[PDB]
Amino acid sequence: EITCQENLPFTCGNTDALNSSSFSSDFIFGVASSAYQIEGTIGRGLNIWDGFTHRYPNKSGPDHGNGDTTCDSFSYWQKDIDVLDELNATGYRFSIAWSRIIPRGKRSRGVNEKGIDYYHGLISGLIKKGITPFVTLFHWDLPQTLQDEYEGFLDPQIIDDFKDYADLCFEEFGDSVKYWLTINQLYSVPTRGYGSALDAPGRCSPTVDPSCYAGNSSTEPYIVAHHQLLAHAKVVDLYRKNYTHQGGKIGPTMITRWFLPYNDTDRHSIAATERMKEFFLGWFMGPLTNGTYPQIMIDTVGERLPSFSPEESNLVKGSYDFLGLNYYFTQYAQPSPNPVNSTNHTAMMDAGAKLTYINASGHYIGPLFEKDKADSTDNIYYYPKGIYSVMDYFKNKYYNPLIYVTENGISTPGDENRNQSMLDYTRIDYLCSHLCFLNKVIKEKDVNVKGYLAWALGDNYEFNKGFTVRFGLSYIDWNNVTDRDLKKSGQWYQSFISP
Amino acid sequence: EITCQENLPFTCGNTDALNSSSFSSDFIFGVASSAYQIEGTIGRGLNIWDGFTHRYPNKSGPDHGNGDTTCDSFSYWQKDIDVLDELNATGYRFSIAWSRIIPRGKRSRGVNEKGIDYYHGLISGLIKKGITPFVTLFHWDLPQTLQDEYEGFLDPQIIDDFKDYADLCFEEFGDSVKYWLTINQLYSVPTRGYGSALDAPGRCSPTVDPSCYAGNSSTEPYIVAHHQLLAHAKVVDLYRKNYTHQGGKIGPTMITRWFLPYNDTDRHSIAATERMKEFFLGWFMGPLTNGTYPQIMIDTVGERLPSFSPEESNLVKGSYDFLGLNYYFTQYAQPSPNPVNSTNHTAMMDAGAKLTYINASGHYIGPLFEKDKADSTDNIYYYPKGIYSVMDYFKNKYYNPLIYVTENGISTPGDENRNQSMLDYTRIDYLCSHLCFLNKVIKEKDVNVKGYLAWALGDNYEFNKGFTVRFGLSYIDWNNVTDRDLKKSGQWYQSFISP
Ligand SMILES: *[C@@H]1O[C@H](CO)[C@@H](O[C@@H]2O[C@H](CO)[C@@H](O[C@@H]3O[C@H](CO)[C@@H](O)[C@H](O[C@H]4O[C@H](CO)[C@@H](O)[C@H](O)[C@@H]4O)[C@@H]3O[C@@H]3OC[C@@H](O)[C@H](O)[C@H]3O)[C@H](O)[C@H]2NC(C)=O)[C@H](O[C@@H]2O[C@@H](C)[C@@H](O)[C@@H](O)[C@@H]2O)[C@H]1NC(C)=O
Ligand SMILES: *[C@@H]1O[C@H](CO)[C@@H](O[C@@H]2O[C@H](CO)[C@@H](O[C@@H]3O[C@H](CO)[C@@H](O)[C@H](O[C@H]4O[C@H](CO)[C@@H](O)[C@H](O)[C@@H]4O)[C@@H]3O[C@@H]3OC[C@@H](O)[C@H](O)[C@H]3O)[C@H](O)[C@H]2NC(C)=O)[C@H](O[C@@H]2O[C@@H](C)[C@@H](O)[C@@H](O)[C@@H]2O)[C@H]1NC(C)=O
Ligand SMILES: *[C@@H]1O[C@H](CO)[C@@H](O[C@@H]2O[C@H](CO)[C@@H](O[C@@H]3O[C@H](CO)[C@@H](O)[C@H](O)[C@@H]3O[C@@H]3OC[C@@H](O)[C@H](O)[C@H]3O)[C@H](O)[C@H]2NC(C)=O)[C@H](O[C@@H]2O[C@@H](C)[C@@H](O)[C@@H](O)[C@@H]2O)[C@H]1NC(C)=O
Ligand SMILES: *[C@@H]1O[C@H](CO)[C@@H](O[C@@H]2O[C@H](CO)[C@@H](O[C@@H]3O[C@H](CO)[C@@H](O)[C@H](O)[C@@H]3O[C@@H]3OC[C@@H](O)[C@H](O)[C@H]3O)[C@H](O)[C@H]2NC(C)=O)[C@H](O[C@@H]2O[C@@H](C)[C@@H](O)[C@@H](O)[C@@H]2O)[C@H]1NC(C)=O
Ligand SMILES: *[C@@H]1O[C@H](CO)[C@@H](O[C@@H]2O[C@H](CO)[C@H](O)[C@H](O)[C@H]2NC(C)=O)[C@H](O)[C@H]1NC(C)=O
Ligand SMILES: *[C@@H]1O[C@H](CO)[C@@H](O[C@@H]2O[C@H](CO)[C@H](O)[C@H](O)[C@H]2NC(C)=O)[C@H](O)[C@H]1NC(C)=O
Ligand SMILES: *[C@@H]1O[C@H](CO)[C@@H](O)[C@H](O)[C@H]1NC(C)=O
Ligand SMILES: *[C@@H]1O[C@H](CO)[C@@H](O)[C@H](O)[C@H]1NC(C)=O
Ligand SMILES: *[C@@H]1O[C@H](CO)[C@@H](O)[C@H](O)[C@H]1NC(C)=O
Ligand SMILES: *[C@@H]1O[C@H](CO)[C@@H](O)[C@H](O)[C@H]1NC(C)=O
Ligand SMILES: *[C@@H]1O[C@H](CO)[C@@H](O)[C@H](O)[C@H]1NC(C)=O
Ligand SMILES: *[C@@H]1O[C@H](CO)[C@@H](O)[C@H](O)[C@H]1NC(C)=O
Ligand SMILES: *[C@@H]1O[C@H](CO)[C@@H](O)[C@H](O)[C@H]1NC(C)=O
Ligand SMILES: *[C@@H]1O[C@H](CO)[C@@H](O)[C@H](O)[C@H]1NC(C)=O
Ligand SMILES: *[C@@H]1O[C@H](CO)[C@@H](O)[C@H](O)[C@H]1NC(C)=O
Ligand SMILES: *[C@@H]1O[C@H](CO)[C@@H](O)[C@H](O)[C@H]1NC(C)=O
Ligand SMILES: *[C@@H]1O[C@H](CO)[C@@H](O)[C@H](O)[C@H]1NC(C)=O
Ligand SMILES: *[C@@H]1O[C@H](CO)[C@@H](O)[C@H](O)[C@H]1NC(C)=O
Ligand SMILES: O=C1O[C@H](CO)[C@@H](O)[C@H](O)[C@H]1O
Ligand SMILES: O=C1O[C@H](CO)[C@@H](O)[C@H](O)[C@H]1O
Ligand SMILES: [Zn+2]
Repeated sequence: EITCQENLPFTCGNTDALNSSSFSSDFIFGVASSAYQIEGTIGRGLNIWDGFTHRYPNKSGPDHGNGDTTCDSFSYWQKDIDVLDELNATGYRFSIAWSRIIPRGKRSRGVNEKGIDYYHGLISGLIKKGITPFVTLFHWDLPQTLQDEYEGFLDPQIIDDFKDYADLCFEEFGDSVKYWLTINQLYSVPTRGYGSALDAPGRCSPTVDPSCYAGNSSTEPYIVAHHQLLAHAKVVDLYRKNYTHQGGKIGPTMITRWFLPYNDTDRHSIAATERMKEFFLGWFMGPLTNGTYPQIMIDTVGERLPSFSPEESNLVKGSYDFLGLNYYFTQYAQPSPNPVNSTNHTAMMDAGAKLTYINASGHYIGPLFEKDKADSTDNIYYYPKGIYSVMDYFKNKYYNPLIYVTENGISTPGDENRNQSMLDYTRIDYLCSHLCFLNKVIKEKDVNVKGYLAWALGDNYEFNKGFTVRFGLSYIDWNNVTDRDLKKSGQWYQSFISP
Repeated sequence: EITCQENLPFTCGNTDALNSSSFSSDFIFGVASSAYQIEGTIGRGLNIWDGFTHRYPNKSGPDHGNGDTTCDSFSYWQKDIDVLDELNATGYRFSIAWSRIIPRGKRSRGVNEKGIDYYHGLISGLIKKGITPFVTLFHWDLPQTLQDEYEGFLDPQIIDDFKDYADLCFEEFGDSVKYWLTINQLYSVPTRGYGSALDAPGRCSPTVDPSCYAGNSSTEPYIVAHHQLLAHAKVVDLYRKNYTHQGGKIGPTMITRWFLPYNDTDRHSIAATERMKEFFLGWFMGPLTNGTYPQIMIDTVGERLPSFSPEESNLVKGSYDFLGLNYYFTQYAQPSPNPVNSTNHTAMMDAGAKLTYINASGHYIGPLFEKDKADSTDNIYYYPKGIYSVMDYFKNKYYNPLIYVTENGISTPGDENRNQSMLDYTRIDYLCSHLCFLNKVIKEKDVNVKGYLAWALGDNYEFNKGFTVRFGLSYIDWNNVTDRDLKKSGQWYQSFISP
């Protein structure tokens, strides 16, 4: 019988008690990254994260930091491989920058053969060290041209452009890459890119944020989510019909959270909690397992929710060989009004729920996950058991999928000095506490989880935060980015992997 | 009788001997700038100088500097006005960033009303201080979307997109702006952007520079020049047919140089010198005054030189109310082979001339203009009399045009410290020596020159050089860009203006 801790202090950092041998022998362990965050703009065209961070600098991070140079994994990809080799990692999740291989967005406009060669060299170097690539086709960095031509995922033109890009990636890399991810965290671009305008492209309703260049927070998140599902499904169809000879697998990436009632004896809170599961997970998992949105969304969102045609429904239903599930934290849910006629209405208000990290009797859900210096009441707290609850729910509700945990990790402040940043015991605690629960859910519930990829290989540009936080298991000095030095977390993960 | 110096030392910095009263009372004196160089990316979409400087960082400057933040004239436009007010300047030449008012390039895709308001506030603040705006519609910063859609000025689609952009600028600002410039220095984008790939967009033949993403240095400069002439002419037609009620004037900007024979008793050198005038100036002045390219270009360039249809010829011929002439230096010309079959052939080799600053008997043409630390044999030298020769030639060869000198200036090293940078006596010498010759040519040859705009108002991002050189008459500290402090040159120019 496995026991896992939920509260500080944790003791799971002792590899005598928890290590890779705790898991099945074929389980994959590694880390993850994304192209905008690590490569730099050298050698590629511009994308909407270049556009957004330059047009709206105060939304790029408090330091106005961006991915222009970052850790220069364009130049130093071999040092990333060296980190992985040092870890004895068996998987690496990275993303291809669409603007690096098709700068002009539409494939017929030409390919960047030097960009293709960059990924070929990376992929070959990973395989040569025994590392299995998990490659994300689209980690948010859409070519700027496509956003300016037709507003990217707001328009159905995105489907064919995304299909032709994927085709190119399968053609060029699929003989070596056997695990593909389509779109990073389905929920994020519709809500943050088109709803609150915290993320690129930065669209919203005028009274939500006067700085947005255009948008409608109440309708656009649904149109964009719809198109993401259709673009994903068209790419999976292409992969499974035209690249079956490669013997690989493909799936979407979901952002997962667990949700608990703010007040677990109040029926209103309990109902808000179940609504959250449907609005947050079901928005995409409904269509991916059934070809339809959840009925509560159909009922609430009404005319704002697009419909799938019978053909589209069939294309989207079952459009995965696995699910890449990112997991970071859990929230409590309580009821909140949905003012659909307010000029500041957003799609996120349609779930009729307010989300917190503290419940009605004052309990904070778990240890500190992210301190918010402008407002401490907005600090984020984590909950190790949420990864068990999420995996169990996916097995039970969503037809026992094959799952890879594609991201899991925690930041530490960018204000810390190098010595403090290297002594990242809070990261060891976060990672081990989640891995204990992950092993427990695989053993107790038989969830088909086959790998884990911690976020992040090394320090990088963090969406929305610049360089003001660090998520790496290896440290990077912003005054000289060549080296990636394992932190205490990296050193612990090395021992967990090869105990 | 006016005497002007050609060699150091100069004595024209004494305002008792040369000042604004030397010139006609209505003559305009000011300074110039350009949007990419001064504004920053805040509040605008991305353009090909963002694209090029980010994709090819070593071509942005030796320091990899770019226009991301620069002197932040988005925030500090009022400080620019304050510099001009301090100078008692009567003209300011600045450019509109197409990506600030039409981020998506094509007008039908929407306008950025906040961008329009930025220029309205600038324009109103200039007029309120008695400063006449001279506004450049296109100072190289093409929206990236247009370059990715159809390769910008490589395609004839540019004509209508440029026309619709100009229309917007005339509609919004023309009630206050009475001097418009279409395209900055016609010669530069075709040769440097599509020939040597030193400038955005960075196209060339593969063996000219392996880093170019695509191109053909032998044909593309001619196609791009052609389209520039057609786009310019369509915009002038639009202005003169639909905005005559505004009572303004419009013209192109030419980069001018004078050319002298490397050996002035050698017929081959003399012929190379006359070829240079035709290839450098005539390439555009031929079509602008006659609707046809020069016959030597027709003969040499053959099938690579596009033809104007009778309609196009008529549109381009006479398509100016004035000429904005930039002038910085002069070169000696000697013969050079034109290897049209070489894979590294460029359009610039078609003139059959090699250009130097030293003649056959070892004479350097004038004082140092730009030191080249990698190769001193590549130092640039200036020649004050060249501005007299250029203005005289334009009056004689090109039908006595109205002319405004739209740029004239000199850099000083970015390695100098603040005190050294403020003591910019070399700049006073450069500016006064050229102004002496300009007054002399207006008096002796009756050239219709009506204003002078020194380059630059303040230190900025310099195309190709980053922040490694400074051209301002006012200093900007890169660690805190708010202030613009008049240098000795600025202080001298103030006294020259109001002696
Ligand atoms: C898995 O996919 C199944 C479809 O392949 C889902 O079953 C379908 O569920 C829908 C309701 O969502 C049932 O459709 C209703 O059919 C009646 C009977 O003819 C309707 O009037 C009703 O339409 C009205 O309600 C709609 C909101 O639901 C409004 O949009 C519409 O304007 C009407 O006001 C609806 O009819 C649909 O109306 C909209 C049309 O565009 C659409 O094509 C039309 O079908 C439908 O009969 C049912 N199909 C089958 C084959 O059973 C299934 O839904 C789950 O199960 C069903 C039994 C219900 O309990 C659902 O509430 C529940 O979601 C879904 N499974 C999951 C878990 O989502
Ligand atoms: C100002 O614009 C005037 C036109 O409005 C120029 O005059 C025209 O000059 C052209 C030559 O450039 C004369 O055209 C020739 O006409 C004969 C007689 O019919 C031709 O065969 C000759 O064509 C051959 O040579 C061409 C290279 O010039 C090749 O491209 C072509 O394949 C032939 O091999 C040329 O005919 C032209 O051929 C190309 C067709 O596309 C074109 O439409 C056709 O006209 C032309 O007659 C003349 N027009 C008039 C009305 O005079 C004028 O040129 C200047 O003056 C003329 C007298 C010549 O001295 C030119 O050399 C000199 O440039 C130009 N002015 C300036 C200063 O450029
Ligand atoms: C968890 O949710 C539960 C269920 O909602 C909360 O318990 C309820 O709390 C209500 C107070 O918010 C109780 O109602 C009140 O009852 C007193 C005593 O009779 C009465 O004077 C009130 O005015 C009020 O009555 C309601 O008034 C509004 C009417 O529309 C409604 O019909 C009335 O019921 C309610 O009795 C109680 N329900 C139960 C099943 O216990 C619970 O609140 C916490 O515990 C209760 C016992 C009470 O001590 C609250 O102060 C305390 O906050 C909430 N838990 C937390 C931690 O917030
Ligand atoms: C400015 O250009 C002029 C005109 O080209 C240069 O003058 C010419 O310089 C040539 C040498 O480069 C002279 O030709 C030579 O004459 C000597 C004496 O007879 C003879 O031994 C040579 O081998 C050579 O002759 C040529 O050989 C090649 C044949 O194809 C051709 O037909 C022959 O002429 C030439 O006479 C001279 N022309 C004139 C009109 O003076 C001038 O060069 C400078 O001055 C000349 C006088 C001489 O001292 C050169 O050394 C000196 O560089 C050049 N000026 C500069 C500063 O480069
Ligand atoms: C978001 O886009 C929705 C739908 O286009 C707008 O909501 C609509 O408002 C128009 C004008 O009132 C209609 O009258 C509809 O009744 C209503 N439609 C639905 C489906 O709600 C909404 O106003 C607009 N939001 C903003 C901020 O532009
Ligand atoms: C530049 O583009 C020109 C014209 O398309 C190419 O020059 C041509 O080369 C093709 C193949 O040899 C032809 O055979 C032509 O005779 C010749 N045309 C002319 C007008 O010169 C040139 O090869 C190409 N340059 C590069 C570097 O791609
Ligand atoms: C690994 O952890 C297991 C418990 O899951 C423990 O029994 C085993 O001894 C540990 N392996 C090493 C080498 O410490
Ligand atoms: C941040 O930038 C936007 C312009 O992009 C502006 O609306 C807003 O005032 C700025 N925010 C703060 C808090 O200064
Ligand atoms: C499969 O590839 C073939 C050949 O290029 C093409 O005809 C077919 O449309 C492709 N697509 C899908 C998604 O099946
Ligand atoms: C608009 O929404 C903000 C946040 O969503 C909220 O604080 C405010 O009360 C709302 N105002 C109106 C008029 O509904
Ligand atoms: C920066 O880091 C690399 C790797 O440690 C080192 O070899 C190089 O000398 C350093 N560069 C400077 C300028 O300090
Ligand atoms: C790498 O992991 C394999 C598999 O568990 C193990 O046998 C090998 O010794 C490890 N290598 C190192 C250097 O830790
Ligand atoms: C200006 O220069 C002229 C010579 O061009 C001179 O005669 C006049 O006195 C000077 N004005 C002043 C105020 O020094
Ligand atoms: C500069 O960058 C280009 C890639 O954009 C590369 O071809 C070249 O080697 C670099 N130049 C130097 C001198 O290092
Ligand atoms: C003039 O503006 C009118 C009205 O918009 C339009 O019909 C005409 O095509 C325009 N163009 C030019 C360049 O004359
Ligand atoms: C190619 O041109 C470079 C510069 O234009 C020159 O140095 C070289 O000799 C040329 N090579 C050939 C093969 O023509
Ligand atoms: C920078 O310059 C402005 C203008 O001189 C000054 O007022 C401000 O205090 C300075 N900022 C810092 C941080 O030094
Ligand atoms: C500004 O220039 C005008 C025109 O020459 C002159 O009359 C006025 O005194 C000057 N102002 C200053 C402060 O120099
Ligand atoms: O889920 C995410 O979380 C990471 C941590 O916030 C972020 O850096 C990745 O790009 C993103 O996919
Ligand atoms: O001619 C120019 O010279 C200036 C000096 O090189 C440059 O900064 C301007 O942008 C350009 O128009
Ligand atoms: Zn940048």
